[PDB]
Amino acid sequence: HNFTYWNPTKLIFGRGEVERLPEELKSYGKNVLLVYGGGSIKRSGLYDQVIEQLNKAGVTVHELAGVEPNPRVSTVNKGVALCKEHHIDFLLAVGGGSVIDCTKAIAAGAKYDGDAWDIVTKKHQPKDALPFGTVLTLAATGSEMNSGSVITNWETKEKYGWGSPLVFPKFSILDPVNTFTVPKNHTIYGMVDMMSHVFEQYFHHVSNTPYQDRMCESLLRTVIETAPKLINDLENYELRETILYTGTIALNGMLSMGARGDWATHNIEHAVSAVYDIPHAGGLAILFPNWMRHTLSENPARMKQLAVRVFGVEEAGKTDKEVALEGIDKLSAFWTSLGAPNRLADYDINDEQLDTIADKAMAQFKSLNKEDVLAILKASL
Amino acid sequence: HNFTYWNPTKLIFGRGEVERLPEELKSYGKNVLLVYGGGSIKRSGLYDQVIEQLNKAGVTVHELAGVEPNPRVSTVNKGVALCKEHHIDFLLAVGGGSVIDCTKAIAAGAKYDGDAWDIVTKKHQPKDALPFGTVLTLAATGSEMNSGSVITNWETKEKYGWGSPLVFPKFSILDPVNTFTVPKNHTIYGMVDMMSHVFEQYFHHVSNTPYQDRMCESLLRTVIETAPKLINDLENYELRETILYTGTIALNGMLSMGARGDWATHNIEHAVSAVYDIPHAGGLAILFPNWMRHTLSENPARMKQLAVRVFGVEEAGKTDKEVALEGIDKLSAFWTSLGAPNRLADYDINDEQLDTIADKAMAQFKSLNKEDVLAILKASL
Ligand SMILES: NC(=O)c1ccc[n+]([C@@H]2O[C@H](COP(=O)([O-])OP(=O)(O)OC[C@H]3O[C@@H](n4cnc5c(N)ncnc54)[C@H](OP(=O)(O)O)[C@@H]3O)[C@@H](O)[C@H]2O)c1
Ligand SMILES: NC(=O)c1ccc[n+]([C@@H]2O[C@H](COP(=O)([O-])OP(=O)(O)OC[C@H]3O[C@@H](n4cnc5c(N)ncnc54)[C@H](OP(=O)(O)O)[C@@H]3O)[C@@H](O)[C@H]2O)c1
Repeated sequence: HNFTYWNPTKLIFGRGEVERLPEELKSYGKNVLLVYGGGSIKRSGLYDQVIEQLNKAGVTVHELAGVEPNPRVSTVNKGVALCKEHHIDFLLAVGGGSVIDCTKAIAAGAKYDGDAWDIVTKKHQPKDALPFGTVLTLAATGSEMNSGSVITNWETKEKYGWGSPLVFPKFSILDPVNTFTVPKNHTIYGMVDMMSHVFEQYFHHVSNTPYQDRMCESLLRTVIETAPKLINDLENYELRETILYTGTIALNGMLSMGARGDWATHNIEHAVSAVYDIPHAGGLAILFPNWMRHTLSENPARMKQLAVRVFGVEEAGKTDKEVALEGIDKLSAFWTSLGAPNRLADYDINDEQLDTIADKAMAQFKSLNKEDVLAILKASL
Repeated sequence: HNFTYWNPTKLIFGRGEVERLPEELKSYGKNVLLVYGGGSIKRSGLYDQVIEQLNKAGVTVHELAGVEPNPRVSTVNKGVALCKEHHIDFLLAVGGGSVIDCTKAIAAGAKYDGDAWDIVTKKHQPKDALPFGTVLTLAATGSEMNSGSVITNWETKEKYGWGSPLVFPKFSILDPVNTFTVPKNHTIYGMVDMMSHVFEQYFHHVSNTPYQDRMCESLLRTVIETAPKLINDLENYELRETILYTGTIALNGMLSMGARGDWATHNIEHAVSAVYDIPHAGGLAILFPNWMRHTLSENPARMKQLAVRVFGVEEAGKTDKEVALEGIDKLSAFWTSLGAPNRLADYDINDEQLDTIADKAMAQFKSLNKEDVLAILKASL
């Protein structure tokens, strides 16, 4: 997927664009399942606005409320039952990546006569899915315009990504105002996640053009410049707009399907979230820099390039490796300066379960084995 | 369409990616109409490669050869008759924007019991279309990933753009090698056209984010830096790759659907091509800068921004209007430095038919009337 660029979701970006819902729903069925999280959309007033638009569209509404961060497969199965109960034609996901990922799993589960966990574990390949669209309230995992979904089995302590072109969103409404009330920590997590997709793309071997590299470096620089201002001024339209734009539309100009499918490359983060339920991007901030150090290429050209072009590392009097490692230091220091965690200790995680986590994570050049995962976990304590 | 970002075509980018045709054709029917132009694809060897892949796909091939630059509706109607005769399931356009635009009109015409010119003139809105894909051989009109098509009626001397979401290409294969033999003049025209889509986006009112502006400015600067090198080294892979990337994938990060639909904003170029059959982007090089001068906003902030940030105009001691107009001067001077035409005289066009051309062009704030069109034409003689 590294040479494939495919983003078929219709994006509508701007203030008040929830009012485009009736037009976008016109071609779909009238029985709509509205899927959302723990209540933030009611506190912001977005819920009432969505209901108002759904009434204007003449649709019959039922709801699945309470999707959890790191969405549970029990919640997926509950949504599937609601789809059968209410003869749902179309789903509307209003929330963040957990809500959208959950809606994708419901949309596919609705066409499968079995436990939705079979889709997550790739036991059943989806052959059909209900259509759905999104109203994004957190910038920005990419789920609002990609084909992947990451679901937790809390009973077995497993968290796995799966995907299907049948669960690309039909449309996604992207309004910076709808991200105003994302609290500080999840605003940080959203930006850590955005940046991580760009790193994943950049680290591909011999599949980036030089201009694509410039696009990625500029994106990273703009997130880095904007993030400290946003975290101290969370209801600022232009700051929220910058992060929403750079985390959504802009990335269609540089991210391959492989980078948008990078939910297949974070086994360690998944295993830690599977056991302790920490936010995915909190795991990224703790673990990804130590993964970069553990796997830094013996030709550190690509990370050297990022260190110099994004993190302003002065290479005079340094080896290329010193420059590359300094870039990783500056990345982690930047995330920490926003308030991101940088040790498992920050989430009250000690070394008690590192062996079990490594086993769960293990369930080309530089690929990891169990000792690699254990070493990265220990370095992150 | 200025707040909508929608590019559903699957893009496959890189050397040799014509070999992905069988995988992509798996999902479509086996009766394929292969559509191409005047023979450049046979001289380059691409024709034989495509035939080999179609055989590998088990496809039954029929051909429509000889699509002309500024494709004629007679060619469209001929393709429609072939679709009915041979029970065509899928079309494969191998060529440039004229071939792809023609294929779109055939794909929609194949579901319409009437003259395909009714679709071009918007008398008939397509309600269905055959699916199709492309192999792009000229960088890059955007037809390979947008929903529009510009067709000439050579009998009536008319050229009109039309569009429909039903004629987005399913997939497009983008290999820089397939553009190596584009001659110098059409290499120039492709880059003039690329740049003009970016200008169209940039000129939208209050619908660009600041980061989007930076993306557009950077794209323009890179084409400007790359174009003179490419025109003197046409079979250079990295130079062809830069122009193909900036003219295709990169633009999905900054162009709204309205900018990708800017075939509705070039009435004057269309009328001149309708009468004299000149290349569309030759018309752009001659007419677009004079349209910019004729319509320069009385708040020249946006064009001043382009003048300073893209064309490096030093604003010290100058008015904002002087700077904006100098930017337009620098744009036209740049296109001319590549070899693009800058006067209607360059195509042996005098003033004899300007009134007829203005009538053909006339068939919101700053919209043009006939006197406006005549003034721009006279300024361009
Ligand atoms: N499919 C992919 O490719 C992909 C990529 C990256 C990450 N992911 C996954 O996405 C999930 C993380 O998604 P996420 O970072 O967007 O966060 P999230 O888990 O969807 O939500 C995190 C928190 O943000 C709150 N929230 C969201 N929008 C809010 C708003 N406008 N105002 C106030 N609070 C708001 C939510 O509260 P409420 O519940 O009350 O609304 C929730 O508690 C992870 O499970 C990750 O594995 C998937
Ligand atoms: N749909 C839209 O939104 C949109 C946007 C912009 C422009 N347009 C339209 O696109 C058309 C212009 O398209 P275009 O600029 O791509 O050019 P084109 O009209 O498709 O082709 C121009 C010339 O380039 C030759 N050619 C193409 N690829 C070649 C290659 N690899 N090697 C050698 N020769 C090659 C062609 O020769 P052969 O015929 O022998 O192959 C032809 O003579 C216009 O009619 C314009 O109105 C549409």
